Amino acid sequence: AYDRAITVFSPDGRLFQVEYAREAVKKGSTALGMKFANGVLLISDKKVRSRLIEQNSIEKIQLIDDYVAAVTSGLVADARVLVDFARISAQQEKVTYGSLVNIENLVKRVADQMQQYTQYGGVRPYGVSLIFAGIDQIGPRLFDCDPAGTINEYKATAIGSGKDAVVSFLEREYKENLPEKEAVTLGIKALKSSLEEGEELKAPEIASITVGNKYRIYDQEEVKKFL
Amino acid sequence: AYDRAITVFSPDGRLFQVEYAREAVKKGSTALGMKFANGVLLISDKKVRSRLIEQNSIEKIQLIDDYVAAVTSGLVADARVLVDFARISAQQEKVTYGSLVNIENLVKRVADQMQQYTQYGGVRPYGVSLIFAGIDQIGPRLFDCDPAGTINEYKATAIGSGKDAVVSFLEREYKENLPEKEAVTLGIKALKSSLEEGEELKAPEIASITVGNKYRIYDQEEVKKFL
Amino acid sequence: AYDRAITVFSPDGRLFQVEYAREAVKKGSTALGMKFANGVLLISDKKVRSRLIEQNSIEKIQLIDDYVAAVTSGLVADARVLVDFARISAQQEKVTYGSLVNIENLVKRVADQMQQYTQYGGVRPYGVSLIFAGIDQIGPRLFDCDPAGTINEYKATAIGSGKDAVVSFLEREYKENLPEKEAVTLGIKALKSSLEEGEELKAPEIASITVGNKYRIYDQEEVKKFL
Amino acid sequence: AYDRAITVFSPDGRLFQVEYAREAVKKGSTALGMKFANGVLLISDKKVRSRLIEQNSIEKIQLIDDYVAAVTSGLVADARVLVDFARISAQQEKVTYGSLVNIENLVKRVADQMQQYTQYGGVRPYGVSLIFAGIDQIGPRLFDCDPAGTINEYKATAIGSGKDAVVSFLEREYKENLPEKEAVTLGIKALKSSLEEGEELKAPEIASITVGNKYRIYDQEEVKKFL
Amino acid sequence: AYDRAITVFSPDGRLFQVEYAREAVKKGSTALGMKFANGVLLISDKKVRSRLIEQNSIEKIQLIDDYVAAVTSGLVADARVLVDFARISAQQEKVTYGSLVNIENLVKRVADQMQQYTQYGGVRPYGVSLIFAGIDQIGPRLFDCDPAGTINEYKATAIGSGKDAVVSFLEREYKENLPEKEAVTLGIKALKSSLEEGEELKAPEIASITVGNKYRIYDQEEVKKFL
Amino acid sequence: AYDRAITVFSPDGRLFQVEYAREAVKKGSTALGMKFANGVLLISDKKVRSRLIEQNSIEKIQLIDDYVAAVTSGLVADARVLVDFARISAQQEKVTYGSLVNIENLVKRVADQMQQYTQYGGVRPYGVSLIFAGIDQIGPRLFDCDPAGTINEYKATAIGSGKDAVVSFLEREYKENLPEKEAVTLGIKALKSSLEEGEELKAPEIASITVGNKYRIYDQEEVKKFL
Amino acid sequence: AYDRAITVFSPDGRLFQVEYAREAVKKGSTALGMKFANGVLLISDKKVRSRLIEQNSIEKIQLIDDYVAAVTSGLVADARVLVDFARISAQQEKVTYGSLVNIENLVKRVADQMQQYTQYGGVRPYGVSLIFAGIDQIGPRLFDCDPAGTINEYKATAIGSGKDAVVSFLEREYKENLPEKEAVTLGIKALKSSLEEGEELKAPEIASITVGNKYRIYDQEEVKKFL
Amino acid sequence: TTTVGITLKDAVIMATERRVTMENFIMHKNGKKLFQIDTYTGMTIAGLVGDAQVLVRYMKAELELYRLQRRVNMPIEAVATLLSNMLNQVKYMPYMVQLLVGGIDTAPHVFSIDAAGGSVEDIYASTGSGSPFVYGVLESQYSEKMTVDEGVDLVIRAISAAKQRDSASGGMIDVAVITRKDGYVQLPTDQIESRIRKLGLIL
Amino acid sequence: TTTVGITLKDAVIMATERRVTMENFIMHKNGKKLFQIDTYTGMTIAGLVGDAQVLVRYMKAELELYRLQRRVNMPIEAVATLLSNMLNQVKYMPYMVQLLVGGIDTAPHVFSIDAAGGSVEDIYASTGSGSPFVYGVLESQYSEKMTVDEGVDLVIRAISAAKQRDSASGGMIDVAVITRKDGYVQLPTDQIESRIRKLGLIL
Repeated sequence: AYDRAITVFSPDGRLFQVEYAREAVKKGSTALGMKFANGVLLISDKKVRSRLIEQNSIEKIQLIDDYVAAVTSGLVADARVLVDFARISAQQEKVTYGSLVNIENLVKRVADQMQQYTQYGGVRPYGVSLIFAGIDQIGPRLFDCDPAGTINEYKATAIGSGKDAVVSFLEREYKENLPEKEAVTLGIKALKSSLEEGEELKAPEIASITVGNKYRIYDQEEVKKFL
Repeated sequence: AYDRAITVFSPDGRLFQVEYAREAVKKGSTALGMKFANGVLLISDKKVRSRLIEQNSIEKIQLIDDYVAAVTSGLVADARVLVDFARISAQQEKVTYGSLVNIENLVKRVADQMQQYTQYGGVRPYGVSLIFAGIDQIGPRLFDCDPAGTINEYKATAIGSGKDAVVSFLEREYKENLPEKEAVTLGIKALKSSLEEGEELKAPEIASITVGNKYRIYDQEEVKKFL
Repeated sequence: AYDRAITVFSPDGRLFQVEYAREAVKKGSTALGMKFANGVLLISDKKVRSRLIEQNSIEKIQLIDDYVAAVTSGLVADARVLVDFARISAQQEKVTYGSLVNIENLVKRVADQMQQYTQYGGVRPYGVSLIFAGIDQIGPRLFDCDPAGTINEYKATAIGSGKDAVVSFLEREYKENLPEKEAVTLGIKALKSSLEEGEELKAPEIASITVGNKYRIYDQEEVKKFL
Repeated sequence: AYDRAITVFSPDGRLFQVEYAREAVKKGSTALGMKFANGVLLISDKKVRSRLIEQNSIEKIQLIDDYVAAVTSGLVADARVLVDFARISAQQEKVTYGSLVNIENLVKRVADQMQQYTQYGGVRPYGVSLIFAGIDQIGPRLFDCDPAGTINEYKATAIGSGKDAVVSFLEREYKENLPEKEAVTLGIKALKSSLEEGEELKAPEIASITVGNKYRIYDQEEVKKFL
Repeated sequence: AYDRAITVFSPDGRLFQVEYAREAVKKGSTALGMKFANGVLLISDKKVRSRLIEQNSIEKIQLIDDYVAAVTSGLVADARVLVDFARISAQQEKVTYGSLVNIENLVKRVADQMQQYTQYGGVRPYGVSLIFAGIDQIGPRLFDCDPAGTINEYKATAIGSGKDAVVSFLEREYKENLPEKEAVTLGIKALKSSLEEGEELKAPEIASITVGNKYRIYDQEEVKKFL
Repeated sequence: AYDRAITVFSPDGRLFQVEYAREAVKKGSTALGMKFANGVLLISDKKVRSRLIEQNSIEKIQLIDDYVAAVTSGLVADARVLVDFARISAQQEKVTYGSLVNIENLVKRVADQMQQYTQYGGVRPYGVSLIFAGIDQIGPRLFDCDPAGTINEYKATAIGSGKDAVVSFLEREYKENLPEKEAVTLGIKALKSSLEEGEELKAPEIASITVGNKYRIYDQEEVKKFL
Repeated sequence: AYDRAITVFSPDGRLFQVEYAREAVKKGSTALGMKFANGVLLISDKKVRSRLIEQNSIEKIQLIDDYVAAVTSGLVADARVLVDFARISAQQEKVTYGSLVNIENLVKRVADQMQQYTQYGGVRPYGVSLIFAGIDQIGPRLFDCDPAGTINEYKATAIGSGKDAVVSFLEREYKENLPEKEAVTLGIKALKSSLEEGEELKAPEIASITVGNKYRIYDQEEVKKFL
Repeated sequence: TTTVGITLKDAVIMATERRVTMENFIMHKNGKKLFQIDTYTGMTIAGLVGDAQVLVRYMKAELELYRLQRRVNMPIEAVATLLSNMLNQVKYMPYMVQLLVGGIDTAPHVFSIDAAGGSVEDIYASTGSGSPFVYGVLESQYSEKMTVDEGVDLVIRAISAAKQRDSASGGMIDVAVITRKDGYVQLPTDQIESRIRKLGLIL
Repeated sequence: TTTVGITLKDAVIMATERRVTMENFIMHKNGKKLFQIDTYTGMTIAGLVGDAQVLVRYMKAELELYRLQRRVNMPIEAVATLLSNMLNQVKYMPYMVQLLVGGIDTAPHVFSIDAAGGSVEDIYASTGSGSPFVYGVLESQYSEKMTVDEGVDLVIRAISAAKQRDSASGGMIDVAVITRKDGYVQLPTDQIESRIRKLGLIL
């Protein structure tokens, strides 16, 4: 009766459409990130199938600008378009003010975009969740966002399939000011446990940035070193 | 038959959609506020889960401007966007008239915004209720607003989950010109009783302002002092 | 079959949506007014609940301008927004012509506003009825308006819950040129009988204006004097 | 199956919505008019209820301009708004051309207005019928109009509840160039017979105009003279 | 299943709505026309009811301009509005080009108007058919048009109720270059046979035009002469 | 379940509405064309009924411009309006570029027009198919187009009722560079066989153009010569 | 229950409409492409029916500009219109920037176009998938796109009917830097195996481009050489 | 270019000459400036041709439509008024023209209309390049007690005079007289030139 | 630049020269100023090339479209009015041009059209830089009782004269005669230059 149309509050105060959307994201790949020493890092599980896929081309961690990256989970198409929006939106703040001072703001704009489809009648919501990570005027910052447009800042978090799992590991073994090398480790370990019901961690995709400079994408061998 | 679509009066004169919306807010966290000595205070129950959440970042009492704050309950996303609207709306009155003389007016604008989705066909109402508190040209003022766009000024009130409960406590033990220290106490006591079916009050979020100056957000230890 | 959608004439020539709307107003509070000596007065039953409500703040008789007031019944939200419309609409006539010469006109505009939602497809009608009272270029005037946009001028009338009742009392004991003191009495008596199935009249809200000057809102004690 | 929605021709070539609308008008009060000597007159049955209604204020015969009046039957609200449209529409022809030369044209415009809602999808038709009477450049003229936008010129006619009845009386006893006094009589007699299943004719509302001058509304006593 | 909504092709390639519309026209009065000697004539069956109708005022053959007339059948309201459209549309060609050279074009415009409602979603088609007759730069011309927007030029034809009948008579006894007097006769005879299941032909409405001059409407007696 | 609404892909990847549309065209008259010697010809079966129709006026092969013609099949109204569109569209290319260099382009525009109604929600598709033939900058060209907006260039083809039939005949006996006289013959023969289940070919409508000059419409006798 | 309307997430997080769309593409012809030596090639199975079709005119590999081509699969009409969009879109980048530097961008624009119909309510998605191939500032590039707006870059891939099949062959026997002659071979072999359940490969359509120059479409004989 | 409308008892006469020139270059000897605009009404154009012409067509069609819709003819003051509104409505990018509209409804009438939609009724009035000259003879010899025939002569005289003192006017002078009895009738060229000769006038 | 349309008995003849210049810099020796616009009608362009050309194309098409939809050719006064409407409608940002449209429907015609949509028909008229000169000779030797052949000569003469007294005009003069019998036919260059030589004219 109440779960066929997205418009519309249910008798219990819920937007079923936005819920159904959330479902789509759970079925998405698993990724996480966390603040560490003097930067923040992002790590996504790059689960590959055929030998025929062009490897790296399936980049899950995408750059918004040299100092801010984001990783997404959910309907791939929706994620892409929502990424590009943030990209140009980023550029916009740069060209008017001369500098993207607060990253929090960047996420808020993209969040509001998503929030709009939450109420404007004829249009399906964005079936995706993502997290933005980078260092701004305030310092290293970590945010996540869901199809509802809800946004929160973390010390560490995850998203996608094995969220509940990996998140609990961190919830437990997360170490405040863990230096990069150890942080990436704790992370990869956390990512493992979670999705690793299927043993093989495969080839994770990892990148990081530290206050004072631009983002660094880990090379095949470097990541394989922690793997 | 009559409870599937929000457009539309029911045979008994009710907007079912707006009702369903109200439901969503009941399932929201509990918060309250009250006028006291020569100011007004706001207090929200900051119920936390994981060790992995970034503590304070989940600020429930938000500032609109140095002299007016508001706390919300309901669909988080809806609350955020509705907050920012009030913020810029606030700025607008400042830039034209040179001063936000009457706060009542600020709430009225945001209320009307919500009232619009109450009748303009294709669009889901705002599933949220909130209260604005602050001191204006007239003095300390306290208002609350529901998804219907209904707005009222109080001497003390609450909203969210344990509204009925906490409100009754105040309804009974509310003391007119209670000096800040005692007021925050009565409040925290009232908040306790209500939601405290589950014993632990956890860490409440409290802030206050007094005529003559800007808002003051209570620090972890200060609040723990009344806790 | 014919009572689920508001668009649309029924096989018997009726706008069911507008009917359903009327229902909502019946469930509204009771209020009335009447012309008297050389002015007109308005009186509404201010039925209060909790000790926690901010008393007077729940003003049912609202001013449109120093010489014209109105009282409403139905969906509170709808009433508020429709009030403000009349307010600015009032201002508009003042600024172009220099003077709100005929009040009848003010009500007609707000009526037409309501009439529009009676036929323009995608939008729910205004679930409210109200009465405007005041003295204009023509003299003391009394009008009422329903969700259908129907408007009529009276010598005395009521609206809300106990309409049928109170109206009949007046229909019977209404005295043409009753001087203010006696008029307010007859009124309060009439209001009593009606809603007074529940004995206690509580604290009624009453205001009046007389040709030659501005509106006067009765103070707590003054009203209690007739109570 | 075919009688629930107004859009749309039925398998037999009929606009059910417009039909349902017609129903609403039948349930309207009864009124008629006819051309006579050197003018035309209008007469409506002013059936009153409560002592509490403001008598004359419930004017059924309304002026469009000093030389043209109209009387309506059907949804009161719809009638009012459609009247005002004709009024300003009248003014418009006056201001451009300098003179409302042909009244037929005035009715055509208002008719077309109604015809539009006959086909433009999302919007309920005007549930009302009315007749325009007055003397123009061509002379005394009499027109009637239904919710379908159909318009016709008569020598005499009626509308509302007792149409069929009163119309038949005239159809039979209508006298071509009957001088005013006798014409109003024949009319009132005709109006009587029809609705007078309930004996009492009550207080009819009658007005007339004659070539060479403006409209004349009959005073209480004058009408009571023929009554 | 497929006959409730007009939007939309049926599984067999038909616009049911346009069909239902056609039905409405069949139930319309009967009229016809034909080219003759050096002009063309139009004739409609003016079937009257009450003595109370204003005779001639119910003109079925309407002028578009001194050299082109048209007669219609179907929903009266729809016919009127569609007539006026052609009228102004006619004027338009006159004012730009200086002369309505080809009448065919006039009908095409009005046809396209009707064709639009054949596909543009939310709006009911024009329930009417009509025929245009007159003499243009090319000579005497005869066209007919249905609710579908289909238009064809004839040597003689009919429309309305008794189409099939009268058309067959002509189909058989139509005489190419029949001089006016004999042409009107053949016509009236043809019109008779058809609708004359009910014996009495009543008072037909007939008009004609001949190359070289303007249209001529037959007077009561003249028509009665052929009757 | 899936065949009632045109919006919308079926579970098997088909636009049912566009299919239903195709049906309408099959029930259309039969016509064909083919390239020959140094031109191309068009031929349509002009199946007539009543003696009362104005013969030639029912032209099925229509000119777009002196060097390009087209013949259509399906809902007549839809065909007409779609023809005129191509006509003005043709004119447009002429006025900007100075010359309609590629005819292929002309058809593409009209095709896109039709393709739009294939997806833009509220509007019924064009129930018609047609073929354009003529000689352009490239030479003699032959195209066909269906309600889906699909367009293809042929050496010879047909459309309407007997498509499958006539097409197969050609598919078999089509002769590449057949000189006009023989080409028209093969054609008429092919047209015959197909629709000629009913023996009589009646009076076909045929026209042709040859590189170097304008189109030539065959006269009654000339066509009767091949008949 | 959940598979009748495209708007709208299913309880499991899927856009059924977009799925149904995908179905339409599977039923499309088979085509593939792959990067090789120093260019990239495209090859489509040109499966023909009647002798009456104009052979080559049914070009499946279409040019966007001298250095970039694309081949499509799905609803033919949808494919055409989406092609032209890319064409002008291509031109646009050329005219502003002076050069189409990154082809990836061209596909992204057309992808976003498709993504829009994925959520904007009233409009059916594009039932088509296609692949763009060409050499840009970066070098030879290969992309594919589905009705969802999802886009990916390949080393080799296929689309249409026999995707799964042909793709697996490549997935297995694809040779990195295979020189053109051998690459086209491997391709044609791969295309064969797949769709070749029906033995005859018929006449494939093949074209290629190599860094340093424009695209080359293989001539009938040349392709027949590898066939 | 000169035109004139004159009122008398039960008729209204209207005449104009017909030379159209571009400064000194007289380019067209036979233009038309007198137009019947409705069964019982006529209008005289004066000013910029383009504007004048389009304005005339508008007026024509508008009048025809109104007649059909209202079943009666539009009153002279009414058509003046309409024109007034149109013109004034666009005063800041006007139809540089000067119109004279005469006709007879319940009585005879003649209105002078200026490009700013100013409209005024007189018992006679002239429009055009030669206006003053004709205003002279008229002010000198017009009498409301004249006959339609005396009228047509007067008019012919007046314009003939203007033709003498105004290089911008010329050509065959043509008249149309409108009465309720016969409606709007334009006199035959020969009869006009005959009266010219008889009167001892020229051209 | 100079063009001329001349009416006679049962034909209409139009001719123009063809030098296109930029002030004193005669940049193009062979422009085209005469265009067939419909089976039984032609037009002559004069003024700014940009505006004229676009104008010719619009007209050309507008006419062909009209023919097809109405099954009959547009009348000459109709084409002239159409044009008149277009030009006046944009008088404040006008097509700086001066058009002459000749043709034959029920009878021969020739209309003069200015940048403001002023349209007026004459028995003959000239357009362009050299207008005066031709108007001089035409005024002097034209007669409505001439034969189409006499006409073609008169015209050539008229243009050759203007070519002498007007530096803006020049080059090969070309003519086209349009009759109901044969339609719009443009005369063979040779034949034209032949008549020139015969007449003892020059260029």
